[PDB]
Formats: sequence, C-alpha cells, structure tokens
Amino acid sequence: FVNQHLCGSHLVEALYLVCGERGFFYTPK
Amino acid sequence: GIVEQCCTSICSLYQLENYCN
Ligand SMILES: [Cl-]
Ligand SMILES: [Zn+2]
Repeated sequence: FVNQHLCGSHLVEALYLVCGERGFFYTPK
Repeated sequence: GIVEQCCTSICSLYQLENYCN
C-alpha cells in the first residue's frame, strides 16, 4: 500500500473503503 | 486529528484504520 494526501470527501471515501461494515467516525478539528 | 494526519500531511491506509469503529 501507499501513503497519500486525502482531503474533504476523498478522506471519507477512503475511510469507507478501509472500515466498511465496521463503520467509522469522521471528526475534523 | 485525522485532517492534520491525512490531508495537511500524508497518511497510510493503516493509519485510517485507527478511525474504524
Ligand atoms: Cl478535489
Ligand atoms: Zn475531488
């Protein structure tokens, strides 16, 4: 796998891909 | 947070896993 910059909706799409059925929390500061 | 970690700098898919429930 690789590192990358993930911003805005792209970050949330990545979380969906990684966590899937587990669910996730998106909590910006 | 996740935004400083992954947007401002770069992050790995493994670090994203830290935010799974
Ligand atoms: Cl964009
Ligand atoms: Zn875009």
